[PDB]
Amino acid sequence: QALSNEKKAKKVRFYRNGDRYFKGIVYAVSSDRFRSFDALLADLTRSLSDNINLPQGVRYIYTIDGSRKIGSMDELEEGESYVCSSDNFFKKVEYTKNV
Amino acid sequence: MREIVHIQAGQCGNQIGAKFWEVISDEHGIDPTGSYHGDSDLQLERINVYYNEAAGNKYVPRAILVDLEPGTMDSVRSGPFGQIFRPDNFVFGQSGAGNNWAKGHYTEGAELVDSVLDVVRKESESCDCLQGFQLTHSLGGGTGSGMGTLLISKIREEYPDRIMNTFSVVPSPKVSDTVVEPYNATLSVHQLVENTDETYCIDNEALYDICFRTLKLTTPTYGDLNHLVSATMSGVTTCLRFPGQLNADLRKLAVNMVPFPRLHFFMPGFAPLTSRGSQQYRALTVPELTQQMFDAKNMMAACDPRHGRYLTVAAVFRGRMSMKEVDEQMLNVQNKNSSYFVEWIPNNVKTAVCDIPPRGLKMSATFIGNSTAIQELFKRISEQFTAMFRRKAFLHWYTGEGMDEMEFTEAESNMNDLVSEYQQYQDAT
Amino acid sequence: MREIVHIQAGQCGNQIGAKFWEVISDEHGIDPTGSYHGDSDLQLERINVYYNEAAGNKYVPRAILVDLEPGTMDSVRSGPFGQIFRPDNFVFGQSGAGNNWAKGHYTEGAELVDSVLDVVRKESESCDCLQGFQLTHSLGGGTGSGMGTLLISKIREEYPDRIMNTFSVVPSPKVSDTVVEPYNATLSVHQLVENTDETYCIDNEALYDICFRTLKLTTPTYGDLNHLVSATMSGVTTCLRFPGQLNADLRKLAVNMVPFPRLHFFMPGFAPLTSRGSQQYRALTVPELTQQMFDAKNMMAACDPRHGRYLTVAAVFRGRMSMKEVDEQMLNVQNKNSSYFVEWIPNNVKTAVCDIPPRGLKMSATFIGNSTAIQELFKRISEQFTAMFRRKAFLHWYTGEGMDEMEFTEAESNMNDLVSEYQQYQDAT
Ligand SMILES: Nc1nc2c(ncn2[C@@H]2O[C@H](COP(=O)(O)OP(=O)(O)O)[C@@H](O)[C@H]2O)c(=O)[nH]1
Ligand SMILES: Nc1nc2c(ncn2[C@@H]2O[C@H](COP(=O)(O)OP(=O)(O)O)[C@@H](O)[C@H]2O)c(=O)[nH]1
Repeated sequence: QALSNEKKAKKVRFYRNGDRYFKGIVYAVSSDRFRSFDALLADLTRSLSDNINLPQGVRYIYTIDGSRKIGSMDELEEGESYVCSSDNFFKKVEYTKNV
Repeated sequence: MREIVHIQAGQCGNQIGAKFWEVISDEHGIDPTGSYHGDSDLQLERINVYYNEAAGNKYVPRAILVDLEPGTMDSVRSGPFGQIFRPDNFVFGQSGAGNNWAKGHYTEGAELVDSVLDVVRKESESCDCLQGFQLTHSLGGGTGSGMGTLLISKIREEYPDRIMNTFSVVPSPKVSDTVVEPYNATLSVHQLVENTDETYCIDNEALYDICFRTLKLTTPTYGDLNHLVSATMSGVTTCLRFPGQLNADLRKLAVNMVPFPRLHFFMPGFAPLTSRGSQQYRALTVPELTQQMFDAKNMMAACDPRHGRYLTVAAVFRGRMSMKEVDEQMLNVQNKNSSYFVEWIPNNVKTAVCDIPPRGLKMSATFIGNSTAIQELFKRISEQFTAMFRRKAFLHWYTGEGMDEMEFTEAESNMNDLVSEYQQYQDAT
Repeated sequence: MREIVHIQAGQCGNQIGAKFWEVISDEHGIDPTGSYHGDSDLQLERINVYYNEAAGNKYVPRAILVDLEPGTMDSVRSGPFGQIFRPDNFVFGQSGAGNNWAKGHYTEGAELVDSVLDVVRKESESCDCLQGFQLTHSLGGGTGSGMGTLLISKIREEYPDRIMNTFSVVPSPKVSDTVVEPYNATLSVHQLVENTDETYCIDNEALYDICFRTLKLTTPTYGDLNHLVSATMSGVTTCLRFPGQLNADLRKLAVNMVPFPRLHFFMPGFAPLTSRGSQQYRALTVPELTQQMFDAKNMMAACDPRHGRYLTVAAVFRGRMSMKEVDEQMLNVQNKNSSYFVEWIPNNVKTAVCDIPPRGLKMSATFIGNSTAIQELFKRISEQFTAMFRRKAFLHWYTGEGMDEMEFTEAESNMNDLVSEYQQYQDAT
């Protein structure tokens, strides 16, 4: 065959922690652009923090709910947002309101 | 008032604009410093439409230059009339387009489109009465197809009343300057038919013939090709910047030339175009300038107008001339070529007459002719799309950027809706 | 009359002041000797506010310089405009702060605070009508947090009517120039909310961005960072030293900007700030200076004002300009950003217009904007305090200087009272 496995990008949103006035940039997350989950933290580093957020960088990715720590890239699903934090403590504000 | 904000995009649209602002500065008399060295006070009266007066009798262009890599912006600031632009307006990223619509529109455009709109909104507030925007890009590359059409959708959501015209460069049919140009063209025409008002389709192949055949040039560089596009772009707004006997502007052409909210792809045309030695064996009269605007060898979109019918014709003249001599010729080419015009639109010629000629000549013209002859241009894009999509080749570069196969279906189906419309109004009754 | 006594403290507040007195001497025309070489007689008319006339047409600054070790005072007297200070005012100890609030406030401050107040009381009697004091320190180090807040309490017990304003440097959130800076900040904000009148919070991180982004500097030393703070400090009292059309002073800003006896932490802002080459692509008008004072990229406290609402706004302009052109812009930014202002205070903009510009420019400004956006600044101090206090770490250096754990409780509880107040007046009705 030649019509291959259709190397597909998930369209997931990334709310950064605490920032209520932020929308979350949809990343073309695939298994082709990141061989490991630890490489996904590297792309989240520059394109989330600009002047006022995250001195520790990017360590812990939570769910939008959030009650679970995201492991590898297999624990992600198509079309759901995720709260990107950098500490064990979680901030419970309304992220998904008025996308 | 009636100020215009100029937006450039891609490698192509920057180098068109980098010659375009040289042409505008030749009319209004602006040195490469930015000061004024003119002779007539008519140059400074309507100067605000493309300029903002800085402190100390210096004028800056109202331009916004956009790219995804600094390989082109460094060429602009280094060339002549490169010091004239403001250093704040050079908005550019680092990743580069990669000659990809999906990188230009979704991923790398999103990291830059917020930085551009702050420059857009800053220039929109400084103008008193905003006339409308204009854009110069190309449908072949990555940035001019992706980053440009992203900027059109963000502007139209914030300005649902201003006019929005694009001097898009449609790729030529015979040679192909890009392997994936049927994908970049098809995925951008879907954006242009829903968010613009009028669009001036320009093909590269038609510009090579005019320098070769008509102007008799030996070594046509792009500085001689872009000088014909820039002379056309000045000729559209030349009645907005100067007094004239019968005046039109970007609004009146958007009402006259566009009878339906989709059918708004034009073809330009310029006259006179002499040679370097044959410019003495020719008398510059209005019937001479008329019989050069209408033949097939002086279009700029690669399509012979004889295959279809015209719908509307704009003929913006420049220089002092008789109005009777204009109105006789615009009737004369409408009677004898009566089959080549559409029937249910009578008196389908819009005329505008300025007063001040271009620098060097005595009288000039500018042909803006809508036609059904651009159904051939969207046959070849729609055919070469389906020839490359039925095998699903060159597709994994677009799927990995967050896109599905359904997006290719609705973009292609939107184009065959458009060719069915130009086919319908060719055989009306 | 209306004389001001200037007090400096810490390594930071001395080097801010050592550039500040260079700026004031550039306006009034004072050589490094101390004589006068001006051109206009307006410089000598209000000279008494920051000077005492010595015998022989020489002027000395009314300054009090305080440190705990002579490692910084030797740098002041050796630099340019270091001979201008009087040798009696250099009050300094020998033990050194050790970068410790408990050493700076209780133990080693007590051996020096009596020597400072004799210099304070000597300068207070020599003035005719005392306007008020001002202080420059920092909340991060040892001396500026401990010795400074001890001097504020001793002054307020002896002068319960004069105005007392501090240009405190609040530590930046991302980088940390001191390990124990959540302790030095929290134990000093408890002193500042009860014994001052207004306080200009300045962050280091915001000053690095302005030199990098806005001024386009390559190697910003502190002489280029402190020159922006000193230009702000001159701009607050610039109507008190010069005639103007509409005049304000340190008293009128303390009435207008402060609607409640606690909510008095401000954020400064200066305009215009050009580049070294981009200063010609810009027209210096009042609507140009207006649209630079309000955006987020030209604050000095590291907090975006869009997260909260403003309460009061002071806009001290300099140079000759139209009052109508000022009053139109201060209405214009209040209508379109109607959500960004608090509702139950109508016409929340205080305007002051001087006449004499700074040395070199034509017109300038000074933004003093109170906001609820500094609730973010006291989130990060209160969080980093409790992150370091619940383990009781770095604590034995403070217990051995005569302090209990209860003092940390009331200082932290005073701060969460303050964040509850700015939260309450963000959602009033
Ligand atoms: N007419 C004209 N077309 C140009 C010029 N330079 C590039 N192009 C066109 O631009 C296209 C190539 O894309 P490019 O300019 O790199 O744009 P981008 O890839 O979207 O940034 C082709 O269709 C070229 O014919 C020029 O000077 N004149
Ligand atoms: N803006 C600014 N801050 C300074 C300067 N010098 C030191 N600082 C700040 O001062 C603090 C360090 O404390 P220090 O100056 O030694 O004061 P002390 O320890 O209380 O005597 C840090 O927050 C530095 O950022 C300067 O020239 N400019």
